[PDB]
Formats: sequence, C-alpha cells, structure tokens
Amino acid sequence: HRYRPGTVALREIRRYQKSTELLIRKLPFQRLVREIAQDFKTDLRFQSSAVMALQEASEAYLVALFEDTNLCAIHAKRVTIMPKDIQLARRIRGE
Amino acid sequence: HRYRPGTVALREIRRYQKSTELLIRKLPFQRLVREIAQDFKTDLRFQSSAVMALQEASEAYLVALFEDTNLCAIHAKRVTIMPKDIQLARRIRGE
Amino acid sequence: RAKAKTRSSRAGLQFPVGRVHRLLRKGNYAERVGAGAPVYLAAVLEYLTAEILELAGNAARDNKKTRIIPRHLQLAVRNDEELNKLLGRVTIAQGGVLPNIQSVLL
Amino acid sequence: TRSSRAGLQFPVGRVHRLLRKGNYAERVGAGAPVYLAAVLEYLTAEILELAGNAARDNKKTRIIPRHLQLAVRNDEELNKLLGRVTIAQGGVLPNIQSVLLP
Amino acid sequence: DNIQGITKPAIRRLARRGGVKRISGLIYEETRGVLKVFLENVIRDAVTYTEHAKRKTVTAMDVVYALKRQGRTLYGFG
Amino acid sequence: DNIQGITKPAIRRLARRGGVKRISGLIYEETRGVLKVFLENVIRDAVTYTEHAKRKTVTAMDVVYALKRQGRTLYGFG
Amino acid sequence: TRKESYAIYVYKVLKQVHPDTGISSKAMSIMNSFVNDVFERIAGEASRLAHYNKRSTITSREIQTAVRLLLPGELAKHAVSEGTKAVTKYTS
Amino acid sequence: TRKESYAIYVYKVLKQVHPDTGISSKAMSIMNSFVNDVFERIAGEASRLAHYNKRSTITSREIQTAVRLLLPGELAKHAVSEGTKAVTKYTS
DNA sequence: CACAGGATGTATATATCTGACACGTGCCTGGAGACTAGGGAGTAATCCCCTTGGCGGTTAAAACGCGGGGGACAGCGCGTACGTGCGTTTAAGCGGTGCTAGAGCTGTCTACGACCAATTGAGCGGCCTCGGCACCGGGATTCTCCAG
DNA sequence: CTGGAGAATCCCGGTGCCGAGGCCGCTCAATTGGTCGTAGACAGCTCTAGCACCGCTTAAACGCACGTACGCGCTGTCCCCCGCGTTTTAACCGCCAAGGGGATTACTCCCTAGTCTCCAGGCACGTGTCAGATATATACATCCTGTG
Repeated sequence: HRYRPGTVALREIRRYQKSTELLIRKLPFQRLVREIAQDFKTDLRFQSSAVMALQEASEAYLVALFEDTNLCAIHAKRVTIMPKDIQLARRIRGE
Repeated sequence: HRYRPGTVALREIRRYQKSTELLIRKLPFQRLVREIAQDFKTDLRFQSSAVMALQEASEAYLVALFEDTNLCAIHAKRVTIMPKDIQLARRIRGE
Repeated sequence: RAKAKTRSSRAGLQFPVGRVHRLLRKGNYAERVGAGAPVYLAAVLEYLTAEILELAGNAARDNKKTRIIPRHLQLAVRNDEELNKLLGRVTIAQGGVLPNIQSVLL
Repeated sequence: TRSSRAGLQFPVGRVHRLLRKGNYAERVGAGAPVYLAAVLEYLTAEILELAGNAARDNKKTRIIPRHLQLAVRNDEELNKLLGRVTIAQGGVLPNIQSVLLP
Repeated sequence: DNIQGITKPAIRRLARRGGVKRISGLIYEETRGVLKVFLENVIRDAVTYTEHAKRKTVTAMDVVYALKRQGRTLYGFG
Repeated sequence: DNIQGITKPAIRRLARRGGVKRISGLIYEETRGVLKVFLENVIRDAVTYTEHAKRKTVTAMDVVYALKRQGRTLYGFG
Repeated sequence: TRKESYAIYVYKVLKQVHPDTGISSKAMSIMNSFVNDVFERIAGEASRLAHYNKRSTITSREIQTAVRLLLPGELAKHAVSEGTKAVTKYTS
Repeated sequence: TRKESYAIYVYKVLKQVHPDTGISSKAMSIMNSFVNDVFERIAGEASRLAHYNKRSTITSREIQTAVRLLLPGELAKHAVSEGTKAVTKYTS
C-alpha cells in the first residue's frame, strides 16, 4: 500500500498544528547555542531555562516564517516553497 | 509620434522617484481628512500643519506599500500590480 | 484607628490597588501618581485578565478539560480578533499555532 | 560649561536636566549625561556628513530633507537605526526593478 | 463622497514613485480603501490626543504622536 | 560544525507546523542560515545583558529581555 | 527571596468568570507575564501622555486616554467603562 | 513662550563636519526630531537596564550598554569609543 | 533582421529675483560652584544550588536508498484591458478680505498627593494530598486508494 | 463510479502519579491619620490663525479612441520531492559527583540630591544677502519606425 504524494504531508500538517511540543532536538540545539555564544564571550555558562527560551523563540520565528513563505509560494501559483519565497517574505518583513 | 505602452510609465517612474513633492491634491485630501474626523468628533478644527503631516504620512505609507506590491507582483512573474499583490504585501507586513 | 480596609475592596475590584500604586511610584513613570490612576489601572487590568480567562476557559471546556493550559490561552488569543491585535508581536511559550491549511494545498 | 570639560558640542548640562526631569531613574550619575551627549553628537555628525555629501550630489550647498533621506537610506547602519522613520519631504530612492526595464 | 477626490491620476503618481510599471484598473478602489483605513487609524489616535488636551483643534503634535504610537515615526513636524 | 545538527527532518516538522505541504530540497540550507542569523542577534543581546550584570551565566531573563527588545516579547519564562 | 505575582487575583477573577475551571502553573505564568506586559504598556503610554501635556501627575484620565490609545476598539471601550466605574465606586 | 531646541548644537556640528555646508529650517527640524528620538531610545534603554538590575542610578555603564543594544555594529563600537573618550576627559 | 534619422524629452548654461538663512543684539532663566546629608552601591566572605562533566542502556529518530507521480516550468496562442495621446471640463490653487473661535498665558487659591510613623492582616512561602491528566492498550470509525 | 481492504486516527477504560489547590505561620507592605506645599483648576484677557467667501487662471481631471503586449489558459516534459522500508546513530533518560558562581548579608564610603547664589549660554527678534527657484533657449540623449 502506498499513499499518493501529499496525503502524508497533509497528515503531518494536521498533526503538528494540533500539537505544541518543540520540534528541534534539544541537545544539538544546545551545542549550537553554546558554539554561537563562544564568539561573544568565552567560558560562558547557560541556565537550562535560557536555552529553552531560545528554543521556543527560534521555533516560533521559524514557524511564522514558514507560514509567510507558504503565502509567497501560493502567490506564485505553486505548492512548493523555495528559497526565493523565504527571501521575499523576509524582504517584505524588513529583514 | 506614439510611445509604446510602458515607455512613458518608466519616464514617470524616474521623474517621480527624482522629486519629493506631494502627489495628492491638497484640497480633496483636506476634505477627506475633515470628513473622516467628523465621525470621531464634531466641529473639529485642524492646523494646516496637522493636515500636512497627515498627507506626508499617508503618501509615504502608500509609496512603501506600492513598492512591496511591485515585489509581490514580480514574484508571480507579472509586471502588473493587482489587488491580490497589495493584499499579499499587507498580509506579510501584518496588517 | 480603624479596621484596615483595602482600596480594592472600596473599588469593588479583585486586583490589588496598593501594589499597582507602589509599582507606579517606583517605576519612574511620573513625579506624582493621582489617587484614581491606580484604581483605574487595576480595573483595566482586571477587565483584560477576565476577558482572556473567560475565553480560555471556554476553549478548555471545548476540549473537555477542567484546567486552562497554554494551548487554551493561545486558542483564546488567536481566535479573538482584538486580543490577537493586542498580542500581535508576542510569542506564547508552548502555545502552538492555530490550525490553518491553505485551500490550494488540499 | 560641562560640555567644555567633556570636550563636546552637545549640552552636557541640558542633557543632564532632561535626564533628571525625563523620569528615567531616581538618580543620574555624573558620567551618564557626558556619555549620552557624546553618542548623540556622534550620530548627528554621521548623518550630517552623509547628508552634506548627498547635498553635493544634488549640486546643492545647503542640506534639505531630500538630502537627509538620501543619506539615511543609502547608509546601511543608519537605515537600520531609522528603519521605521519617515522623513518629511524626503522622497524615496530611485529604484526600478530590473525585470521592468525594456 | 470625498474619497473620490483621491483621483486615479494621483494614485498612479503614487504607484510610479513606488516603482510600479503597469497598474491594473482594480488597483484604485483597493488603494482608496487602504488609504481610508490608514487615515482612520491615524486620525482616531490624533483626535484622542486632542480630546485629552481639552482642545477643539487637532494639532500637528497630535498627528506626530499618533504616527509614533503606530511605529511610523515622522521627522520634520516637531 | 554544530549547525548541521539542526537536521532536515526538524526543518520539515517546522514547515509542517507552518502549514507547508511540499518543500524544496534547497530550503534546508536557507533555513539553517536564517536560524543562525536569528540566534546571533538574540544571543548578542543576551550576552550584552549578561555582561552588564557582571555575571558569567546567561539566564532566562537575559534571553527574554533580548527578545522583548527586538520586538519579540515572550510569555512563559518570567 | 519573596517574589510577587498576580496569581491570587487571576484566580479570583477566574472563579468569577469560571467557577470550576482551574489553571496549570504554565498558564498562570503566562497570565502573570501578560499582566506585567499590559501594565508596562499602559503605564508608559500614560507617562508619555502626562509628559506631552506638561503635567507632573498620572491621573485616572491619563490612564483612560492611554486605554483608548492602546486597546483595540471594543476592548478599549469596555475597559474605559470598567475603569471609570471603578474610579466612581472608589471616590464615592 | 520660549521653546528650547537642539538647533544650535546640530548647527555647530554641521559647521564642524562641513564648514561650508548649511541646513534648511525643515532639515533642522528633522535633525531636532532625530536627536530627540535617539535620546529617548537610549534613555529608555538605560532606564530599563537600571531597573532590571535593581539600580537607582543611570551611569556611564548603563548608557554604554544601551548604546551597544541599540546601535548596529560599527555605529555601536564608534559611539562607545566617543562616549568613553568623553567620560575619561570629563573625569580628567 | 540592425542601423538612420526624426520627434520627443531632458540636462545644462545663463539671467532675475527673492525670501529664508546666517549672524548679531538684548536679556533671563536655567546651568554652574560650593557645600552638606544620607543612602546606593562597592566589596569581602559565605553558603548552597544548579551547572558541567561523565557514564551506561534503550530506542526513537536521523540518514539512506528506491520507485514513481505530480508539480515546476518552459513554450505558445489569444484576447482584452491598460497605456498613450487628445480634446473638453472643472474645480484646485492662489491671492486677498474679514471675522471670531479658541489657543495660550497669567494670576489666585485650594485641594490633592507626597511623606512619615505606627499597626496589622493580605499575601507569600512551605507543605502535604488527592484527582485531573498522562499513558497504555485495545477496538470502532473514518478516510484513502486502487482494482474492477 | 462503486466497493471493499488497509491504515490512521480517535474513543473508552483502567492505572497511577505528581502538580494544582487548600491550609498554616509570619512578615512587610498597605492602610490610617495628619501635615503641608505646590500642581492644577478656573476665570479673564489677548490675539493667532482657522474658517468662510470670492474672483480668476489654468493645471489637472475626465472622457474617449486605438492598438499591443501582457495576463492567462492549455500542453508537455522531466526531474525532483514524497511515501516507505531499513540500518545506524546518538539523543534521551536516569544517576553520580565536583565545584563555580549566583545570591545574600554586613559594612562602609563616596557620590549624588538638595539648596542658594550668580551669571553666561541660549532663545526670541531683526536684518541683509546670496543660494536657490524660475524661466529660457539650447544641446544633446532617447525612443521608434522606416529602410536597406
């Protein structure tokens, strides 16, 4: 049995719009954050709640960006988001 | 002699992007402002500078919106801005 | 003296008039704070809290829950037009998003 | 004047008064107005330098709002600092999308 | 019926300064609606500032403050 | 090379939560660049707050103040 | 150290609007940060109102004008009604 | 009634950076609003910084951190250098 | 299919003129100088908590590979609606005159808010404790899809 | 176009746990009650500028005709992204251990508010001239069609 190309994408859309849990893996994200912070100050420590706040902010930002990117892609009569959709959304936002 | 459909449009774009004067007629705009303000409080007076500030702001806003709209129209491989372009621009802006 | 009565009770308010007053005085807002400003501000805060909590309790009852969670707060805010305008640049942690699939994608 | 002691053109004393009477804190340190006047003077000097260039680029010798807008919107960091500011009589930058050209 | 005073040639000039090369005929009503909404927001806030001052005259400062409150700072009017 | 730890399935889950149905293969590198720029801005502000407090540990409050300064107020962390 | 919050008042208002509905600690944290956010918005707007009119005092009418500026429409008018009713009750 | 502005200071700075360049009254009004706006931004940031750290005083350090928070990159570092130079000279 | 040249538009000296900018004058109010008083904060020591580092086991998830279909995109044709231009109309712009509503200031004076010291109860921290929610499993219902 | 398979999701029910919710000390911040001094309400007056009107000039709006190029629908290709089964990795969870540093307390001092006096920097007001606004005629520079 095979579903056609897009049924399962819609399934994940419905599922992840019902859910609220974070979608990036915590430990890779924490290593990324600490690596990024190395360039500002050495031997820095982080509270766990600071890292969690960063992850919440990052995921909210990316989800809103993907919503705007979807509108830009649909505007060009497509269903596939492309880097140019992201660039247009971020240009309209003023980034 | 006849220019082709778009040459004079580009001439106008260059001319009006070079200049800085206001583009709406002052008396119609003033009547519009007073008519709108009638709905908020009766017998209102306006300073000339208050109307000029309203008109400056309105024209700057409309010009920036038209620039975003032109971007959204180019994204869909058109050269003609349409109400859907304006609406996409205002949606991505968050209006 | 007499029986120490709170200004919230005099105003018929649930929010604390005295604490809002002290937060205004030590908040570098003005040199002086009038007597009715904390009463008014507490009433405004109480009204906004009551609106959000009523809509969130409705959202919680719709999911057959007896306890408001961030999801119900988010559903209240994003489903209410004016609350969504007030909180437009705010992220609610663990709130998720509103269910919305563009019709062309179906 | 405190501006001469700090080596500034901006009013250290007036900035101090505006800080004290602006409801910013209970107290203002002695170095706060000096530092703030220096930063305000630096940002003013940056904009005025670029705007004088833009005035020269319009064959003008006197700065007008158009020259200020050209200055602000052509410099990247000033455009970031003034991203949501509208300069009256400033116009816009002459930008035509290349896909519209003949 | 003063919104019609913002004529089609004026909207075309605004679009030209915005860099638009070709304008659909349905753009003009859309732009009049957008401008009406913008002016309603700004003027509502300006009249709120005016009524608070117990004045009957809407001032340039009211308009500037209203523009600033909406994140649209205007320079050149105080 | 820890940015590569933000994997392709994670970006797909984020786009699914954003309602996206079909995703180009080039979206993932662009999204990594976007996330890195965002984190750079927020973390620069957070470490500035940390340095002002003369602390050596970035706190949740430093992050929340950084986000609020960038117009991204965040409820749920104090 | 003692950390103050609006939690008790939020719970009383909730028991007014929803007698049986309870609240998790995360939702209460969100409501607290929301109350703080709205306090700062209204207080800052009232502060700059008093400054615009060259006044030293934040009064009920500064708070009312701030509410009309910051709240969207029906929120603003119902909040203004509640605020003036509360000030009337307190003054009497 | 007399109305204080920043016009003479902006004008002194203009005659310093461009000895032959002038400025119109409208452009000077724009410059005045720019100075007022930047002042308000930096002072607001210094106020909030002082509040977050439970301080009563706005100092050079609060001002410097506000400048580093508000200005982008090179503008921030140069403004910081100007501020530190002025404070060192003032105390000297 | 590519230049020639003609018509059209715009950039460029050049001359008039004017009003807004730049500088000087008078004066006044707010900024500086010299103190005193007091508390905000700088500093050192200490405590405990919460951050980091390690380690091992389990399994969810990431990575990978493999059809295959469907969506992106390129090409082509057509029709209509917008651009360009032209003649007619109409109210905007400009300049003046005139009138008075109300903005803005000033002088009085009172009542309202800061402040301060004593008191006490409202709200906060801590601490149980039971029921709402998470979880797990299992079966019913709905939805998708392809084969006839 | 139906009609069953097949998968996914949802609905029910039993378990169990841990966090929401209520209660108890207690303390510190809100209330009480006066005092006072100044911020603001109010009345009167001045005069700025906003409103109203009016005649005229002409720039702009409007209405109309014509054609072309752009939007849009349709077709076809192909490749790249989705759905899914398999293997690998390292995330995750639970636990242990060390100690860095956030947070508190006490103390002490120096830095800033407050006050008063005094004066000079800065603001309002005039004024003159030169940079810029406005023609004006011209030299290009550009677009478009005919022609070779």
